[PDB]
Amino acid sequence: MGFLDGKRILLTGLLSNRSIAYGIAKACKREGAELAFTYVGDRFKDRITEFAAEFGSELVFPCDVADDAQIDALFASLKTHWDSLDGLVHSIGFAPREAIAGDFLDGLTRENFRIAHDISAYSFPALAKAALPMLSDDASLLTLSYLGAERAIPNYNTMGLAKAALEASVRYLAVSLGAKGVRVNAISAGPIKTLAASGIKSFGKILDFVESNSPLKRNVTIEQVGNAGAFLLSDLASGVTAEVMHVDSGFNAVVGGMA
Amino acid sequence: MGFLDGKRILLTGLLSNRSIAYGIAKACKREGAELAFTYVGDRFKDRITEFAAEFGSELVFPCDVADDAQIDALFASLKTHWDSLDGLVHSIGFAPREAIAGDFLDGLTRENFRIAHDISAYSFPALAKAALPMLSDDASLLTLSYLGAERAIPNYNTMGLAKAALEASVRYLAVSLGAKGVRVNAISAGPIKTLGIKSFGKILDFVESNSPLKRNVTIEQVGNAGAFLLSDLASGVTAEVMHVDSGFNAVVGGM
Amino acid sequence: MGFLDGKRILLTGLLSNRSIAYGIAKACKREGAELAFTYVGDRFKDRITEFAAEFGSELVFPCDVADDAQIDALFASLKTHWDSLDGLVHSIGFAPREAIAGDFLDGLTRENFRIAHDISAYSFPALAKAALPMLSDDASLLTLSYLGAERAIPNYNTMGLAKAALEASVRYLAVSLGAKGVRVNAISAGPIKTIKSFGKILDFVESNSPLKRNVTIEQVGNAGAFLLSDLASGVTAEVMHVDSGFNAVVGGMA
Amino acid sequence: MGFLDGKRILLTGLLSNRSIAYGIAKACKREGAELAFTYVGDRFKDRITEFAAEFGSELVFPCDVADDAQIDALFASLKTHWDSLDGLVHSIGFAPREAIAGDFLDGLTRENFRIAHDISAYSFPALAKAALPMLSDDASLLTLSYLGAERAIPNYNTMGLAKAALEASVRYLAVSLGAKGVRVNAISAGPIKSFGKILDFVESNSPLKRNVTIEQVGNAGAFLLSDLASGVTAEVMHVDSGFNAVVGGMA
Ligand SMILES: NC(=O)c1ccc[n+]([C@@H]2O[C@H](COP(=O)([O-])OP(=O)(O)OC[C@H]3O[C@@H](n4cnc5c(N)ncnc54)[C@H](O)[C@@H]3O)[C@@H](O)[C@H]2O)c1
Ligand SMILES: NC(=O)c1ccc[n+]([C@@H]2O[C@H](COP(=O)([O-])OP(=O)(O)OC[C@H]3O[C@@H](n4cnc5c(N)ncnc54)[C@H](O)[C@@H]3O)[C@@H](O)[C@H]2O)c1
Ligand SMILES: NC(=O)c1ccc[n+]([C@@H]2O[C@H](COP(=O)([O-])OP(=O)(O)OC[C@H]3O[C@@H](n4cnc5c(N)ncnc54)[C@H](O)[C@@H]3O)[C@@H](O)[C@H]2O)c1
Ligand SMILES: NC(=O)c1ccc[n+]([C@@H]2O[C@H](COP(=O)([O-])OP(=O)(O)OC[C@H]3O[C@@H](n4cnc5c(N)ncnc54)[C@H](O)[C@@H]3O)[C@@H](O)[C@H]2O)c1
Repeated sequence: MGFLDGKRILLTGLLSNRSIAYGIAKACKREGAELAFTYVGDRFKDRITEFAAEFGSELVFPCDVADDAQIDALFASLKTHWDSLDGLVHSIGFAPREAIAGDFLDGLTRENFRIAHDISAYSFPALAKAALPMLSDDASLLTLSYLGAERAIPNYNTMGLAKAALEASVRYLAVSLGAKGVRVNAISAGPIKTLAASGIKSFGKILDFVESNSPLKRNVTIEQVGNAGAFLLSDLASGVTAEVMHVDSGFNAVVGGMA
Repeated sequence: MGFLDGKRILLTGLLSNRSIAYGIAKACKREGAELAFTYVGDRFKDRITEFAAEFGSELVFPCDVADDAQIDALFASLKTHWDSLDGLVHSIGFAPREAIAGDFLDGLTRENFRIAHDISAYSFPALAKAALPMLSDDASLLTLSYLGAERAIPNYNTMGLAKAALEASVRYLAVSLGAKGVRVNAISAGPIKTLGIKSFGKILDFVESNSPLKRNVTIEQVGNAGAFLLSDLASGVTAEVMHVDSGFNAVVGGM
Repeated sequence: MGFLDGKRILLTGLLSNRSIAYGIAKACKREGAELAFTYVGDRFKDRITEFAAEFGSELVFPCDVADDAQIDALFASLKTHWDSLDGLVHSIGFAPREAIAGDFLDGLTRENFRIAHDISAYSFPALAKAALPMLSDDASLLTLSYLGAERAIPNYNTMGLAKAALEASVRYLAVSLGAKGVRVNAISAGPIKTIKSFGKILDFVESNSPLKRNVTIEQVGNAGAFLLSDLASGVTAEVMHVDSGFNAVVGGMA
Repeated sequence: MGFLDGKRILLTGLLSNRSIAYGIAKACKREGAELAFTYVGDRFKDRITEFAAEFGSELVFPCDVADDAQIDALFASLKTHWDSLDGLVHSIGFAPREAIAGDFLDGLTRENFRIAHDISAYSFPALAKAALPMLSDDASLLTLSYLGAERAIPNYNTMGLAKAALEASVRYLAVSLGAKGVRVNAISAGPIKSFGKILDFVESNSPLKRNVTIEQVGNAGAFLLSDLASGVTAEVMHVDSGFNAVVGGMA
C-alpha cells in the first residue's frame, strides 16, 4: 500500500550504496515499486546484479549512454520483461577531470565540452526518446542536477554548462511528452557527504560551507533526495512537471558567507 | 502507516470543499495527521466545525489575521490542546475587487495596496512568529502563491505584488527558522476550475490548451504536493517555491 | 550631442553627493538632460535647491510619498514648467531600523511591514499613476532594487519583501504603460561603499564578485542614464544587475 | 566623442543588413569604435569586405568556429593589425534544421545535439580563450541568446538547450576573466511560417506591443561593450520589448 505500489521503474547510475540512485532505489522499493537497473561495462554486471537482488530484482541491462547501440537496445530488451515502463531515473554525469577543476578557460577544450554535454545532458532526452514506445501514459521521468547550472560555483566549470542544458531539456521534454500524460522533472540536489567525497578537499569545503550557511544548517542525505525522487516519480506528484526541485537544505535561496 | 502519521497540523483558509485547503486537509488526514482549523467571524463557526468533524477534529479557533490579538490568542488557545505544532498551512489571501481586475493602475490605491499586502503577505510570517514558541524542531510551514508573482498576468495586478513579497517571506522565514530545523515553503498552484468570471474562464481554457500536461490541476494534486512538503519525506526541502501547475510556468504558451 | 539630449527627467531621493540619485543625475546631465528634483520636508528645501543649482536646475518640489496630497500636487506643479515628462527616477526606500537588522522575525511587526512596503514599493507605481497624464509617449521610469529581493541576505529582512514587491510592480507597470510606449525598469545595484555588518558585506562582495570590486554610483549612474534613454528603447520590465556580477556567483566556498 | 571612441571591436555573424551583428556594428561605429569582422567560406569574402568598407574597415578574417585551427589563426592574424582587442561580439548560432522544427524528440540525435552545442555554445568561450592573450584588461565580450533558454518555446527545441549552456558560459566566463578586468554579458534578444506566428504573438502580447529591431539590440550591445557598462558583468539582458516578463495570450 506504498505510494508507488506496482510502479515499474528503471534506475541508471547505481554504482554503490552511496550513489544518489541507491537512495532513490531504497525509497521507491519501500513504497512498493518494482525495480530494474542499468550498468556500464560487463565488468560491473556481477556487482549491479548483487544490488538488484538487494531490491528483489533480477532485471539488469547494459547502457553506456555514449553508445547509440546500447541506448537503442535497452528498451527493446526491457520490453521482453515489462509491457510498459512507469518511471525512469537518470542519475548520470561525467566531465574530464581538468574541465571541473581550477580555471574555467584553462580546462576548456572542444572535446572536454563535447564529452560533458554528451554524457551529462544529451543522454537524458536520448533515453526518453528510446523509451517512449513503451512508456505508460502516466509515466514519470526524473533527472538530477546541481546549483552550478544556475550560478557560477568554484571548480564546477564545464559541468555547469552541461547541467544548464540538462535543466532546459527537462522543459522541452515535458512539452514533447506531456500531451500523452508523461511528466518530466529534475531534482537540483545539494552536495552529499560520503567517505570518498569528503576526502576530496575542495568538495569538503563546499560541504562545510553549506552546513554553515544553508537555512537548515545541514547537508542533505541520499535518503532525503531519495524521498523527494520517489515523490516526483509517484502519482502524488501528478500535478508537477517541467520542475527543477531543489533538495539542498535551502542553500540555493540564500547569499551565504557574509554574516 | 501514512507518511504524516502523528503529525499535528493547523490549517487556515478552509472555506469550502473546493478550497485548496480542503484538498490539503483531505490528503493530510489520509496520511494520518491530526488537524486543527481556523475561521474568520462567529458566523462561520458552525461551517468550520462541520469541516473539522469531517476530518475527525474538534479543534477550531477564530483568527482574523487583520488583528494582532487574534493571532496571539490563536496559539495561546491551541497550546492548551497540543504541546507542539508540526505543521501550518497558510491559505489566506485578499485584495479589494478593483485591485485584481482591469488595468493595474486603475485599481491601484494606497489602501488597496495596504490591505492586499497586510492580508496576503504579512499574515504568513506573522502567524509563523506567533507559532514559534510551540513549533516542533521538525515543523513545516506551507503557504500558497501564484505565477503572477513571477511574471505579469492579466488582472492579477496588485495581488502579483503581494505574492512576490509572500514568496520573499518564504526565504527569509526559512533562514530565521531553519537553524531550529523548521522548514518553510510555498506551492505556486495553477488555477482551479470551479463553477465564473469570463476572464478566469479564459485563463482556465488557456492553461488547458498550453500547459505541458494539457490539463488544469486539481485540489487533489495540490493537496498531495502540500502533504508531501508538510511531511518528513520533504526534510531536505526548504525555502522552495514548488510549482504545481501542470508545467504551465515553464513554457511560453499561445504561439 | 549626449544621448539624453533634451530629455526632461525628475529624480527623487537625492540626499547627498553619495546618493545613487546623485550619480544618476550627474550621468543624465552629462548626456544633455534637463533635471528636476523632489525633497522630503521643508527642512531639506534649501539643501535640495543647492544640489539642483549644481545641475543647472531651479526645479525643486516637495514630495513625501507617504502623503497622497503631495504626490498629486507634485505633478500639477511640474506641469507648470514642463508640458511633458520624459523620465522618472525612483530612488526611495525606508524601513524602521529594527526591521532591517538582526533576525527577520525579531524585527517583524505589522506597522514595520506596512511602512516598509508603503514607502519602498507602493510609492513607485503611485508616482507613475500620478505622472501618467503628462508622461511623454516614450517616457522611461526607473527604480532601484537590491539582490535581497531575489535571495535571502543577512539583515535585509523586511526590506527584502518590499523589494520583491517593487520588482513585481516593475512588470505590472510595464504592461500597464507599455501600449502608450512608456518603459519601466529597475536597477538591482550592489552595495555602495559610503555599520559592521555592512562592511562585512562590502568586503565579501569585493572578494567574491567576478570583477573583484564594489560598484560606484558612477557605474550605477551610467546604467541608469542608459535605461532612461532611447538607447534602451527595446528594454522594459527588466531588472538589470549593476553589481560587478555578484548576483551570478556562489561566493565564499574557496 | 562617442562612448566607444577608439575601442577596437571584432564582430562575428554579420551575414547581411538584417543580421543582429549589423545593428551592433552600426551602433558601435556611430559611437567611435574601430571594427573588424569574421566570415565563413571563401565565397563570402567579397560580401563581408563590402560591409567592412561601409564601416570604414579593411579588416576581415575567415573563421568557421567548428575548426580549432581557424579560431587560432583568427587571433594570430588579428594580432598583426591590433596589439590588443577591446571588444568581441559573438553572434553565431546553428543547429540542423530538423532539430529546430517540429517536435523536440523527432529532431533529437546525438550528432544534431553535438553540432548545436558545438557551434552555438562552445564557440563563445572557445573564442574568449583564444583571444585572451591579446584582450585589453578592460575588454568586454558579448553574446546573443534567446528566451527559449529559460522557458520552452515551440520549435526552438535543441537550440533551447544550447542557449541555456551559452548563458551558463557567460557566468563562468565572467568569473574566469573578471579578476583581469574583462566583462562578459549576453543580450537575450526578441525575435527579429511558424516564425511569423511568433512575431505576431510578440507584437500583440509584449508590454510595448511591438517587436524589437536590430537597431535596438545594437544600441544595447554598444552599451554593454562600453565603459558605461563597467559595473555590469555575468548579466543576461533582455532586449525584447518586455516579452520575457509576461504571460501573454490570456487577455
Ligand atoms: N553527488 C552529489 O553530491 C550531487 C549533487 C547534485 C547533483 N548530483 C547529480 O546526481 C547524479 C548522480 O551523482 P552521484 O551523486 O551518484 O555521483 P556521480 O556524479 O559521481 O555519479 C555519476 C554517475 O554517472 C554514471 N555514468 C558515467 N558515465 C556514464 C556512461 N557513459 N553511461 C552511463 N552512466 C554513466 C556513473 O556510473 C555514475 O553512477 C549526477 O547526475 C550528478 O551530477 C550529484
Ligand atoms: N484558487 C486558485 O486558483 C489559486 C491558485 C494559486 C494560488 N492560490 C492561493 O491559494 C490560497 C487559497 O486559495 P483558494 O483556492 O482556497 O481560494 P481563495 O483565493 O478564495 O482563498 C482566500 C482565503 O483567505 C481567507 N481569508 C481572507 N481574508 C482573511 C482574513 N482577514 N483573515 C483570515 N483569513 C482570511 C479566506 O477565508 C479564504 O479561505 C490563497 O492564498 C490563494 O491566493 C489559489
Ligand atoms: N545604497 C546602496 O548600497 C543600495 C544598493 C542597492 C539598492 N539601493 C536602493 O537604491 C535607492 C537609493 O538608495 P541610496 O543608496 O541612495 O540610499 P538610501 O537607501 O538610504 O536612500 C533612501 C532614499 O529614500 C528617500 N525617502 C525615504 N523616505 C521617504 C519618504 N517618506 N518620501 C520620499 N522619499 C523618501 C530618502 O530621502 C533617500 O533619498 C533605494 O531604493 C535603495 O534601497 C541602494
Ligand atoms: N534572429 C532572431 O530572431 C534572434 C533572436 C534572439 C537571439 N538570436 C541570436 O542572435 C545571433 C544572431 O542571429 P541573427 O538574427 O543574426 O540570425 P541567425 O540566427 O540566423 O545567425 C546565426 C549566425 O551564425 C553564423 N554561423 C553559423 N555557423 C557558423 C560557423 N560554423 N562559424 C561561424 N559563424 C557561424 C552565421 O553566419 C550567422 O550569421 C544568434 O546567436 C541567434 O541565435 C537571434
